[PDB]
Amino acid sequence: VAREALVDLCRRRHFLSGTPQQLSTAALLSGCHARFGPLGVELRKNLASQWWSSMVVFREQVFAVDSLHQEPGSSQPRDSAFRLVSPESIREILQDREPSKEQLVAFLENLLKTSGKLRATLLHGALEHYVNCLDLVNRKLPFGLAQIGVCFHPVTRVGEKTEASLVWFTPTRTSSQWLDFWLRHRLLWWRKFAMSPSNFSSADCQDELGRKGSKLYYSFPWGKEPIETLWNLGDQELLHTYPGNVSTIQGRDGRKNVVPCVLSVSGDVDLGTLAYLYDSFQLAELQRKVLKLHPCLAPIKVALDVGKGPTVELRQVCQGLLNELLENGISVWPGYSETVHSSLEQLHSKYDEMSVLFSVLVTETTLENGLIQLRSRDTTMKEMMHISKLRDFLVKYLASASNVAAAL
Amino acid sequence: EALVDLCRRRHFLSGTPQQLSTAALLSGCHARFGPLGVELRKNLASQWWSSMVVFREQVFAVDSLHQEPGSSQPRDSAFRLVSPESIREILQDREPSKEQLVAFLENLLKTSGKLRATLLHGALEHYVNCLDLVNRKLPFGLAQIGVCFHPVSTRVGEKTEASLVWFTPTRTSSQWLDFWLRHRLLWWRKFAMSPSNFSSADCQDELGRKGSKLYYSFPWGKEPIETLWNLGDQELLHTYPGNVSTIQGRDGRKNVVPCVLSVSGDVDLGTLAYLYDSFQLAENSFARLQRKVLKLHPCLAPIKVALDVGKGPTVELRQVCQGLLNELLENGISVWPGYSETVHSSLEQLHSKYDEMSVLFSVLVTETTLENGLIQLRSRDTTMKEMMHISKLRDFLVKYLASASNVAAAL
Amino acid sequence: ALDVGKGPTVELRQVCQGLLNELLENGISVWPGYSETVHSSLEQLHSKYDEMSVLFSVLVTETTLENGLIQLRSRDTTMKEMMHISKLRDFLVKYLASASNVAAAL
Amino acid sequence: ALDVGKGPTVELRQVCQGLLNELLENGISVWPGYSETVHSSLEQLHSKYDEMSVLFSVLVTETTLENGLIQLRSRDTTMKEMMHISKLRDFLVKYLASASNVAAAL
DNA sequence: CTGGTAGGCGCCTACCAG
DNA sequence: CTGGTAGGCGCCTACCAG
DNA sequence: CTGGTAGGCGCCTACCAG
DNA sequence: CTGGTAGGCGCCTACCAG
Ligand code: NA
Ligand code: NA
Repeated sequence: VAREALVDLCRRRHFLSGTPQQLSTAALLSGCHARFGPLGVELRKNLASQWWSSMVVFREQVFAVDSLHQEPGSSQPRDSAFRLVSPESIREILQDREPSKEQLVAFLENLLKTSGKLRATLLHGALEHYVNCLDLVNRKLPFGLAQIGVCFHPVTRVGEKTEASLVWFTPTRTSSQWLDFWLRHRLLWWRKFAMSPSNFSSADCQDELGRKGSKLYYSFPWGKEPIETLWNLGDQELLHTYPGNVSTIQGRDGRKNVVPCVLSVSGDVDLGTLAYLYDSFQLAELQRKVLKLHPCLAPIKVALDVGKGPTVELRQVCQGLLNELLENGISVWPGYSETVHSSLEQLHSKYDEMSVLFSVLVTETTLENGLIQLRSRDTTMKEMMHISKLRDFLVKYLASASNVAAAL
Repeated sequence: EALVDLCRRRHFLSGTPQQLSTAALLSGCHARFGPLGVELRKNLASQWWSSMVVFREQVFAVDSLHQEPGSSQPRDSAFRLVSPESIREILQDREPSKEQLVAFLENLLKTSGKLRATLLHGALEHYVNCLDLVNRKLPFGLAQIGVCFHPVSTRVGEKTEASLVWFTPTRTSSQWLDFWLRHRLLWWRKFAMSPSNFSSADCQDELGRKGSKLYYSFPWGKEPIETLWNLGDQELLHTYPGNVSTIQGRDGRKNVVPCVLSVSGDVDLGTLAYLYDSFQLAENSFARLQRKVLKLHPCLAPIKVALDVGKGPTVELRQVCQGLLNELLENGISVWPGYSETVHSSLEQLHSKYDEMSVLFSVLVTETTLENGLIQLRSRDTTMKEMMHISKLRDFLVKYLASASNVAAAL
Repeated sequence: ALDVGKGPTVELRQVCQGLLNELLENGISVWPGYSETVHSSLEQLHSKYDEMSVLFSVLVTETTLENGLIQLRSRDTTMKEMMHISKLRDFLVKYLASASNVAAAL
Repeated sequence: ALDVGKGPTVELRQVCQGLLNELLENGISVWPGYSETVHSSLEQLHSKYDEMSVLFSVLVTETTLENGLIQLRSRDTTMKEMMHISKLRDFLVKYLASASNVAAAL
């Protein structure tokens, strides 16, 4: 009942996309379809932008890495990674010449041995770029490699999920404290944008080899779902990536040459986007459906609309106002450009369901004294302010909101 | 080539020397870019999204999977996605026959999914959902930046594609295609040192559909970096078979089935183009001497400022750099923390490194800075040094990047 | 501003006339410093043009008669640069077109 | 002079507005006749521009929205010509430059 | 305050002959 | 086809209701 | 393993050369 | 100007007995 209204709202306002069968909980968690619509892409884009800011830009010695979605194939038993086969190579044996029974078995056997596979994590990409980045940092430990990309997980169907990975290379001497540092840092990052930060929790975990780690969860209406995993992998994966002389992969821990310990920090950006959508849905006031996404994450910051007055002159004021806001990094919904006229009540409900932070109305009064009508999403309050002050207000509001979360 | 050697030394590119050849870089069979190359491509994708989505009317974002539904097209060369468990279910469960093996390969060629080659179908499948968003008002567009997969003469290569699928009535289809062609070519040239190396040429497909391709003049010859097509309405009807009323748009007051325009650019090859375009053999002083310097456009240069310390108390100097680094980062200015490096470098060694890394400005904090607040500022393009108060550095950089972003908008 | 350096003054000033004519035909104001016959040092000449707000100073020398390279000096940066005399017109029209569009945004 | 013909006035005025901005940025004086709301026949409109000594009259029509062709009328010869709208800027700049170079030879 | 509406008059579409 | 008016069409103000 | 000094280690500033 | 360097003295490492 309540969970059905949110997905219906996100589908109506184009946060999500797909048929009703693809909008179920199990279908959204699998990731077997393009889950997000235009608003959902921009929200995830703002979520990935905030991740990159707090994990790369303002972090010391964290660098970017690019890796292919494909990894070299091998014959490890039960790898489950989908293999990449050329359709011409299959047609090159069924149409070129008449094959034999023994030749067909060798073709399927060579497929499991040589064909590439889709990546499941971004860990291997960072391990393969470790040596190249080691020269960049002058072999000074610690440092990290970060990347945001789509990974592939088996579900007969294939699922795609956007992973935000940070692979931290640290000495074993301080490996436990860096793992604890990132754990507290990642959990504060999820909670600073949340209306109910208590729904984001953490729990320790171990793998088969007893390596200690921790996972982050969000409390969905059906239960907790893991959104981020942190692992203390040690130095096992790094030695297998570079077999041979360890001197080529040894880092400098102050004055000691040590093979570094690898920390894997992997977060689900797609599932986190759904988490904030559930976190933002609240019924307030007479009840109203309003999504209160954090101002740094809300895809649309301001909406421009016209009221009573000369339509040509009013749209010219909106066009110039839209350009000034876009030139200052403020996303604008050009409601004035829509040919379908809407009432203020219908307009306020649409923008509240689209998580639009502020609604602006340009009227004939604006053409006389320059005053526009400003409506807040969170407080429903209307107020009159001069159009020349709108840019500074929105810029300072977004700057203030981004800095309140930093102190938390 | 001295540039590929330079880009590998400064971590614009990555890979062994065998995969750093021309044919290997064009195939895209390996992760080509290093940390600086990723940031350059990221700034190129940001500038693309700004001039193609943000400041364009009725252009919206679209997300699509890397997989497309499989079918039995004979001319389809896209790599297929096969479950490895289904392969072991026929080679290990029971002893198969020849008829069972052929039926397995035939069923996979008809049902197994395939990796996408373009972003066109992803926008076509989201056309109806976005048509309701615009209240059926034509024209509008769907844009997406993602990695596509291309077969290589078997190995498979990956290339980042910046796609814009424009839905417009056929009445104005030819003029919208000409509009985007001029807009894309001006976008490439505004960041280029030699804009004449970016050219355009008309082309046609198998069915005679008119289009245009953009090229960059690499040292070995022109290479296509962007393709524009006037596809008509063929792909849109095959995507939505049935009643055309569900896909009809509003051309002013007339309900018509829109014409599809595809604008796809190669982001990976475009970064290689700007790396070749930025390399020049300038001279810091002809009469005491050439220098290898990459003059990437300020909007594209991955590192805007570099911070280093000079003579003076190292503790106090690094505290000033840390506070200065935070102020620049908080204002969207990328900073290279050269002061945090433990290896000491001379100014000449430091100037050549920052020039090869295309760092726009080099700042040196010295004992003088602790006395009167003056830092040393060096320009990448002119190699000139200047004393400037540290309180004015942020304003100078944000206005320099603002000016640079405004001449390119006027060109 | 156009001036001559070391070399035969007759042939160097003839090159300056053709260069001045090409610049005037493209709307570029030129100070014919080469036509002045009084003795002047480079320090006095640079101080004169910098105080007259001359954007660029060009010097035609015996090198220009051999390979076509002239000496270009910037007012703002005092930086000297060697460029071919045939490319001077393109450099000036692009620099002046850029400055008008830098201030057009502000 | 810029004017609109048969077709959606709103769409045609947007094309004329963008064409006027490109011509003004290249030093070409434009008469924005498209901004007038009162109807005037082509005969009445051409007689006004001839009396105003307007060198060329341009007409943006529905055909311009389809293939980009505009109608160009010369003042001296009263001849109509169809040319692509992207070539109007290059044509006017060279025509004005040619007239100035022919008069310089007199 | 806000939306639904009726109607005068100028702007604009598109008739409709050559 | 093309271009001139005839005439349809939508903007804007004012009144009203809830 | 713990802690208090003994002793090494690196910062800082004058020279010197190119 | 700038880089290479030598050395006095306080900061810091890590000796080395309990
Ligand atoms: Na009509
Ligand atoms: Na010690």
